[PDB]
Amino acid sequence: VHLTPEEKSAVTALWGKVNVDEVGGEALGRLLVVYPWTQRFFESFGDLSTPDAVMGNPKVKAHGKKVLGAFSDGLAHLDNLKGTFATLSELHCDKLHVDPENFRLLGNVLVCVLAHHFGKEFTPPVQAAYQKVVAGVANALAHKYH
Amino acid sequence: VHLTPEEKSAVTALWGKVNVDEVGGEALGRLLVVYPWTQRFFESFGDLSTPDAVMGNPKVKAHGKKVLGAFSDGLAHLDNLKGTFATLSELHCDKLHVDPENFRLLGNVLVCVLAHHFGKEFTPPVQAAYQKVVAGVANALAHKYH
Amino acid sequence: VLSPADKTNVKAAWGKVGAHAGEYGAEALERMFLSFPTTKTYFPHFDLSHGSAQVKGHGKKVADALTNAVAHVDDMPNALSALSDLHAHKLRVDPVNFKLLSHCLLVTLAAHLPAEFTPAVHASLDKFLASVSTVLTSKYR
Amino acid sequence: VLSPADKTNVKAAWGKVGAHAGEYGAEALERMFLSFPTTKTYFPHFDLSHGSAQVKGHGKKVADALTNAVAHVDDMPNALSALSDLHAHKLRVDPVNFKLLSHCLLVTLAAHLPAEFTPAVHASLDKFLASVSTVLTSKYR
Ligand code: HEM
Ligand code: HEM
Ligand code: HEM
Ligand code: HEM
Repeated sequence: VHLTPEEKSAVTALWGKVNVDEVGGEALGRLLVVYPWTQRFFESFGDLSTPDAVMGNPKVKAHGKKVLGAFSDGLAHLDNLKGTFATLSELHCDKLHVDPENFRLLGNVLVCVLAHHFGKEFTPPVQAAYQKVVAGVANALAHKYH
Repeated sequence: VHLTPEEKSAVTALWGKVNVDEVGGEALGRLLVVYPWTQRFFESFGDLSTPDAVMGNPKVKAHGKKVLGAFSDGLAHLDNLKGTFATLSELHCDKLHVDPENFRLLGNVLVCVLAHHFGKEFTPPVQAAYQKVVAGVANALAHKYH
Repeated sequence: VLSPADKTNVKAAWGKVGAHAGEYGAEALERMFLSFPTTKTYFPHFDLSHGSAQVKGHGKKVADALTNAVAHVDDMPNALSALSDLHAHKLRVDPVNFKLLSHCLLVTLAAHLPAEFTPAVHASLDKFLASVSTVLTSKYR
Repeated sequence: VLSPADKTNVKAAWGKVGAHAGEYGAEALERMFLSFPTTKTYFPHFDLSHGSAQVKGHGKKVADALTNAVAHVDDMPNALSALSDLHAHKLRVDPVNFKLLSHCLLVTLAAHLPAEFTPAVHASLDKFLASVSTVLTSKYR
């Protein structure tokens, strides 16, 4: 993955305004609601019975915070996403057997959350830069399948 | 991509029996018939109006021979598919803008052609080894998108 | 399959676009061209730069097709049949690309209608656009 | 959408499976488990090794479902509705996996019925299995 300096500036300027305690839970909760087969992997999380139950589930929020921290790490290492995500790839591919299409889906749910939270500031060029980021994260996470 | 020695043996033993003048045209022709949006890229090939027209089109056969030669090269370099496919990646991604899902589809059409031609010899373990091969070729061909 | 709640959710959310329909369709197209450059090759006769009158006009057509699908959500194969023939037979659009425009339509709605874009409505809109996409990719032959 | 020729082609090809239906369903499952190991995790209660009586029995069930879809090809959403509920609601099967089993069913038919597996019939069978897959992934909620 290829971000120009102007894209990197756009990406990191927005990211500095992200609430890192909340956005990862919003994205994970929306993944579980919008793509409900993904719930197969979260049986121990308890109540996922309704959108409100999912979004207010404290385990979704807490786990989402971990997910977002991994995205933050990718943002800090755009030129070595593979190294950055190696152990997470071993976990998600070799141990959990998550189909890697779902990595793309979660990246795109995060893009939708950023659009929702930033509104007109999430311009088409800013989105294009974030699509490069979430594509690179998904590809790195899927490395153990390649 | 990861082939064991027993998979490599299975793969190369079968490949030595492949008719290299015919199988690539059979796979490309079946791609154009089964996934007909792929015809968008072959307007200059002339008559693609029916399955018989496609399969007996001499330009399909000739172009298919080139495609299969690239697969043969990948088979000969399983531990550096990226280098092997670099210029083809630049062509198919940067110049032609082919969506990389179609690389997966053509690999799987080739698997179906091998099944058809080898019958009971195309055992489930032999198929599994060839799926690793066509996955690795598609991934290498898509490198310029990553 | 769209539930009764999905149909209500999509109508209600889309209802809030009002005079901005064309504009949001145009914005989604721009988002797609910028984020997924492979899609540009279908429009060699358009300039795809910002403020393009051709993208603005096409966005009104895309929005009109989506309103048709909302208005005839129980008969979508029939409502979109001509468009399905066009995209598959004449235009040969790769089915992958419908997922890309659908995502960009979701992003555009999220960027303009934050009160409407709740997790439940997001899910309904995703199912709706996936159903539109299934119809528009149903005619390859 | 399946044309009249696609329906004829699928019936005719599947017609040649005869007493081997169960066996070919079982073989396709084995092909899927070996080629796409992520799919194995849905069957922790089965042994997936060659000659497994559990895979043999499941292959007969998969084949029976496909014959139902052939026999009711004009009403497939209805014919497969219970199975669609099972795969989405209870089993939470990832939609990607239907593409993998569909490919393995094509490979199995090609390996056994070479005279039937012409390019036109291949195309019809692919469209048929994609339609089955669309129905079986239509109920997520
Ligand atoms: C872009 C995509 C994703 C990112 C960056 C990501 C990130 C992470 C992180 C940082 C962890 C915690 C690892 C820890 O405890 O050391 C995690 C755990 C896990 N993730 Fe993800 N994830 C991704 C996608 C997904 C998807 C798509 C699924 C399933 C649908 C999933 C399922 C899991 C599960 C079940 C665990 C818990 C594993 C355990 O504690 O044993 N992940 N993920
Ligand atoms: C696994 C996948 C594929 C392999 C290995 C492959 C291989 C090749 C080869 C070896 C060439 C000839 C390059 C030459 O003249 O130097 C070629 C040309 C081309 N391929 Fe593919 N291909 C793949 C997939 C596809 C797909 C999926 C499409 C479109 C649906 C496509 C479209 C093209 C076109 C249009 C050309 C002609 C380019 C030109 O002469 O300007 N290829 N491909
Ligand atoms: C939500 C999905 C989509 C909708 C509702 C939609 C809608 C429409 C509409 C209403 C037209 C005009 C039809 C004429 O004038 O009868 C059209 C044209 C067309 N669409 Fe789409 N479309 C969709 C997705 C796509 C995708 C994904 C692509 C390609 C990336 C695409 C490429 C085209 C092209 C190239 C034209 C013709 C442009 C003219 O040649 O000038 N469409 N579409
Ligand atoms: C062509 C596509 C498919 C067909 C026709 C099909 C058919 C069936 C049938 C008929 C049953 C038995 C239903 C019971 O006993 O009512 C079943 C069960 C099931 N299927 Fe599928 N299936 C398909 C694809 C898949 C896929 C892709 C997967 C996962 C990779 C899957 C996983 C399962 C599981 C896990 C069961 C239950 C097994 C039991 O818990 O013991 N199916 N399927």
